[PDB]
Amino acid sequence: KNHPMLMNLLK
Amino acid sequence: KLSEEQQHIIAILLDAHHKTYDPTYADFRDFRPPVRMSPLSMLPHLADLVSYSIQKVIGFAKMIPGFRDLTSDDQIVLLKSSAIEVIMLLSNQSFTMDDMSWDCGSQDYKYDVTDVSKAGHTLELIEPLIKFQVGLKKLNLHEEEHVLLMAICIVSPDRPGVQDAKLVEAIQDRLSNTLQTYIRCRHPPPGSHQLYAKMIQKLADLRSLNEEHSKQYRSLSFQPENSMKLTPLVLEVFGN
Ligand SMILES: CCC(O)(CC)CS[C@@H](C)C1=CC[C@H]2/C(=C/C=C3C[C@@H](O)C(=CCO)[C@H](O)C3)CCC[C@]12C
Repeated sequence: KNHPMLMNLLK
Repeated sequence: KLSEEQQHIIAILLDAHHKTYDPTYADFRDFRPPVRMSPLSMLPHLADLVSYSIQKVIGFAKMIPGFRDLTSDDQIVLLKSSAIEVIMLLSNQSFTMDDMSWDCGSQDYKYDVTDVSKAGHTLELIEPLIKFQVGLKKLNLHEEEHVLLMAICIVSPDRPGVQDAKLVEAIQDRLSNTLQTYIRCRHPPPGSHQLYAKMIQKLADLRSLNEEHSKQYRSLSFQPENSMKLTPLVLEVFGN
């Protein structure tokens, strides 16, 4: 939830 | 007694570790230079070290069997809360009992209590952190147990904000049982005595360190001029 960079690194 | 799946799980975690941890620490040269003198002179360097290590923690978590099956929001929750704990675990590899410091290849990249203090932290964190590093070192874990412990730390269902806790717990259980069986079959005595229980205790210790760290991080980050020295990923992950 509002973690662009964390989610981008997760994908 | 270690099944094919459990030997598979271990091989994967070991490989994931090797691809995400560089023992030559070559990349440290990319960080903002360490400054030892006096006021927060180590914050930019260590902040970059942490940010870098979060990226490695993330890369590791993704290769944990079953971690991918979680929702992205659960993945986020698990990584946000465990990251600092996994980094502390990872750092035990560079930590030497010789001088109670983290020795990463050279003198500039050798970190001690005074370096951590010059990152804005007090003994209230640093004392138990070293206490933790020493006691973890004393366990002399096989590398197999090291990577299993890190995976288990990441996939904890009781983390705040977890939704599918049942699914998280099932993933972790499969990892715990893999660890427990590994110790029985592969870790000889006396080193295997109460080893699982001690490793679990370390996870409790990490929760405590995580709590103290958060408190001191909120203090340091509370001031914009220090918050200014961190990195965007560190703010995103250690932030709200
Ligand atoms: C700058 C303030 C901040 O709170 C972050 C916002 C961290 S300071 C303190 C709490 C802390 C925790 C991990 C410790 C250390 C980690 C060492 C590592 C080196 C190596 O073992 C490593 C390599 C990855 O390639 C680990 O990930 C991290 C030693 C120094 C002190 C470090 C940074």
